Amino acid sequence: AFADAQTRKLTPEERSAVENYLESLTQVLQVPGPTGASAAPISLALNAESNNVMMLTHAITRYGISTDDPNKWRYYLDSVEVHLPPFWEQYINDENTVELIHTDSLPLVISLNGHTLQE
Repeated sequence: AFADAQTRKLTPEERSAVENYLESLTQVLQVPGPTGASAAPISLALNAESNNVMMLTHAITRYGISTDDPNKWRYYLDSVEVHLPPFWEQYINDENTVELIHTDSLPLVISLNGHTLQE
């Protein structure tokens, strides 16, 4: 999926807001919504790649777990797991322009077709 994905350097401003979003994200937790076992949050750790943004047109999958209501959930880019902010769930169509940086876990989608994490 990331064989031909574009690439670009992330600005300090975009890196600050994002890191601010991911960091504040873990802090914002509500409605447990237990479903048996294995249902913990999903926060990615910023790595050296956190600077190199990856751009690709791909359909984002939505795998909910934190709750059974349109909220903080796990997304998937192709056969990989990704972090798509809850505000793009509606901005995500069949094929979308997804710009994400690969963290220590999964790639954080900093931007989307006609939208951004810190607009």
